[PDB]
Parts: sequence; structure tokens; C-alpha cells
Amino acid sequence: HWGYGKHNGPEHWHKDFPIAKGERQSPVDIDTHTAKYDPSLKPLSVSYDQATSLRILNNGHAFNVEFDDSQDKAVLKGGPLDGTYRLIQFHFHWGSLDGQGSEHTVDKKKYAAELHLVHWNTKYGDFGKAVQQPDGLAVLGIFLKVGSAKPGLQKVVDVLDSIKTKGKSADFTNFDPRGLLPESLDYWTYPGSLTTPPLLECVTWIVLKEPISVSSEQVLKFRKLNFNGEGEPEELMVDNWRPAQPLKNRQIKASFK
Repeated sequence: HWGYGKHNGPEHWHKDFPIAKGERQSPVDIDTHTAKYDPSLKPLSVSYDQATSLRILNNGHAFNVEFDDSQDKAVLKGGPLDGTYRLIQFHFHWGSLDGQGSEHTVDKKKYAAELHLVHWNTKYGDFGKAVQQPDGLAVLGIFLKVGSAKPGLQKVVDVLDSIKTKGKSADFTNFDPRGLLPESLDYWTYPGSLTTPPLLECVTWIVLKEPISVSSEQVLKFRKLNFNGEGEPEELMVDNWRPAQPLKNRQIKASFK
């Protein structure tokens, strides 16, 4: 099955998921000089005060922090979006080295990691329905650089030893995702896709301009995770990122001049 190795990595995915070569694939390089300021784009509204985190899961590709999405508790609105998008999970993509790991790039620059806060459009009723719609998902992408520690990330880092291998989960209640946001909500936006199979073209991407900083120790703990299940040969969970895909007939818009 698909993964990030030589024999099952991003260059192979098209054989099972032909949309991999589609018209609105993600991630992309964000060419900052060619993105256009769109003065009509609204400020984002990130309403996470009532968020209810539930669990953290190593799914063999990344780790997901899952939320209760059966009510409007943590929602994203505004910006390029029409309607209300509920937070379902967040996860990260990261590298084996500090100079790679992000999925999106900025003027070809790779960050050490990238956080995806995944939300679905409540007009479609459930996540599984939403991924079948061109405006089904809104993903807030946040770059990570290595520097000072991010205090709001530490509770996530703390629990990773409990979910080392594929299929392990742990209770993860009362986590506040507001602690993962940068100061500014300035963003780029474009229509794209899931960055993992099934690669469905259902995402409005909202990529924040300002990265967060995390420490060397925090990222090193991400890199101790395993792609494998317990009792299988150890393969470190690193370099779980898809490279930039062709922009094709898309324009990236900026919320800021």
C-alpha cells in the first residue's frame, strides 16, 4: 500500500489514485511575487474556544489529534469560505532534517514541518460526504521552523511515546489548538486537494504566512515515531510529506499586501 518509501512513495500514488495527476492537486509552491492580493478576501475567523479534543492516533502515516465534530465547537469561517467549517483533526508532516518536511513551499523554501488543521463544511453533514465536494474541506496550513520551543505544542510532544507505532491511540482531551497558531492570520489561499491518498480535490487551502517556531527537541520527538506497527521492523516516521505539484490553471490569492 501507499506510503513515503522508494517503492510506495508519492511518485507511485497515481497508479492507485489517478487523480494524483489531476487539475487541482496539493501541495504547491507558493510563489510570493505572483500571488495576488485580493482586497475582497475577508479576515479569517478561527473560533476554537469551545474545542473538544478526544484522542491522538498514530495511523501509520502521521499522528492525528481528533476532535468532537458533532456540534459547532471549533469552527473556521470567513476568508475565502462561504459557510461554517468544523475542525475534525489536526496532524503534521515533517522531515528527517530541519531543511525539509513541509508540503507547501514558499518561493521553493521548505520548512521543517507543516501543521494541517482539517475542517469540513457543515452543509454536507459529515466528513465522508464533504470530501466528495469541491468545497467540502478547508485546511489551515501552518509552517513550522526550528528555533524557540512552542509551549502549546508540548502536550502533543509529551504523549508521542504512548503512540509510537501504527494503530496505537491515546486519550487526548482538553487540548487547546489555539496554542498552535502564530500571531498573524495573514494567508494565501487556493483550491486544491488532500495531500495523501485518496488525493480528493475537495480542499480550500488557507496557508498562513507566519510560521510557528518549535524547538529542536520538539521536532526530534516527532522523528522518533514509527511508520510500522508494534512487533514489525522499525522504520522511523520521517519525511512524510508530498512534494509540490503543478499549479496548472490556478491562481494563489493573498489576504495581505
